[PDB]
Amino acid sequence: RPTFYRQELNKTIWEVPERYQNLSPVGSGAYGSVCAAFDTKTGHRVAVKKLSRPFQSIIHAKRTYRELRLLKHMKHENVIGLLDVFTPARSLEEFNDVYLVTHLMGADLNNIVKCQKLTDDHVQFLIYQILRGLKYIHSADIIHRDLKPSNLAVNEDCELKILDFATRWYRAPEIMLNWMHYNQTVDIWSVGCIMAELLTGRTLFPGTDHIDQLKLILRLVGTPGAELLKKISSESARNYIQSLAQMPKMNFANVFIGANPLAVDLLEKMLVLDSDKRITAAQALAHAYFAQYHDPDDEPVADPYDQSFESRDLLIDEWKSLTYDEVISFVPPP
Amino acid sequence: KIIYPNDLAKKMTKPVIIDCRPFMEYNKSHIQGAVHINCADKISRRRLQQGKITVLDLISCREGKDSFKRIFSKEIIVYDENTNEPSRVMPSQPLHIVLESLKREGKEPLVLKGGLSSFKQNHENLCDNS
Repeated sequence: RPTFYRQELNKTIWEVPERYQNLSPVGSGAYGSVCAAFDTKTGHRVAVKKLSRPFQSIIHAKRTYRELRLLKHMKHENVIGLLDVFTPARSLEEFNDVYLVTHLMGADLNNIVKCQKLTDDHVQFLIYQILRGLKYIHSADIIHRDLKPSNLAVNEDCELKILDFATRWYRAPEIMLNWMHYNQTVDIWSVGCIMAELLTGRTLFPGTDHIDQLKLILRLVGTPGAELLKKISSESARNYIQSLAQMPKMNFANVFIGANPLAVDLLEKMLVLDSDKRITAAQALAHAYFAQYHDPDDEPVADPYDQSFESRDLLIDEWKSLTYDEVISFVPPP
Repeated sequence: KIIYPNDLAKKMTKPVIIDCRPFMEYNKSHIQGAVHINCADKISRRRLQQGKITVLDLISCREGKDSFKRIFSKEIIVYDENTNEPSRVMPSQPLHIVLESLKREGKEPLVLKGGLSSFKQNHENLCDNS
């Protein structure tokens, strides 16, 4: 065990190991408080998240459990990774505080896009990276479900990481109105929306309340086919579309004027309404748009992820301890 | 090896210029005609230290009929933010990575002394902006 040093930042008290220094309150929210720091034992500016009240409920206890397990699992250059996790508590009884440490990743795709206009190579490199970790994440049989610019962290070297799994603007149609027939391919719709933004600086489907969200979408890809329509769910959902005036699919070449041809072809493959026709991360990696960067040997996959615990229903005591277990069985990276 | 901000100015009006500063800095402003190169990040360095790809190879994708003319059909200038004494440049610095990769392809590059920061003393009219 190291040596912690207490201190008080913005009405919350931070107790952290000697190695983390220069804590600077970057913000907070429901999830918890986060301080920007400097890890003398690594040279990295880092982000320390103080998780408080992680066990003030079953829903919360489990949630805290989930995030931690999930975070301990991902080990990929393009996915948020846990540099450290600790607790000043010494006994499972004095335990009720969790601190997560990760590379302080400056900026986010949102900030970047709103600041400057990127070159095609930038867009290409950024999206290559999203796809690379998306391939990894999907390997472990995990769906992100909330992929959006604000969830994409980018440093000065244009390296990107995907973070913790308006949101409606990037949600895929299937999981849009709430249908129990979604899958990994739901994240590709998002990447398509994102790529479109990178390429034009304009939100593709800025819908007001998701009714029009579907209208806006349909307005581009076109109203369903004959069988395609018979490939869906819901009662309402089904009717609305027929309740709409049949619109024809636009030719992306006219929507994304002056854009790289291989780009619009890729979008053509991601922004497909039939999730079963939608290209995979792996398949997208190989598209001609990523030629210079595609290296199959340099595109790792995860190991299965035990989502088993998910099923079980336990009590705060259980989940809490179960979390202490993870907090202790933690092996730093090297 | 090293060229002067002045020599480049004139050299310009009528050579390939590579900017190896951070992408956001490059997008904020670069010497007109300068082409950007991502090389410092892990993936770039890796695949470079593996021939998977090479700088000169990369920038050979901005044509329409022939992809090399005007490319290796000119001397290559290279610049960063401000490296004054190029002779001494760490192996991590982007400047180092490019130079090694180009030289590894039998190409003699020329580094602009004092990078972009210098070149802007009396050449602001030779730059793009926002």
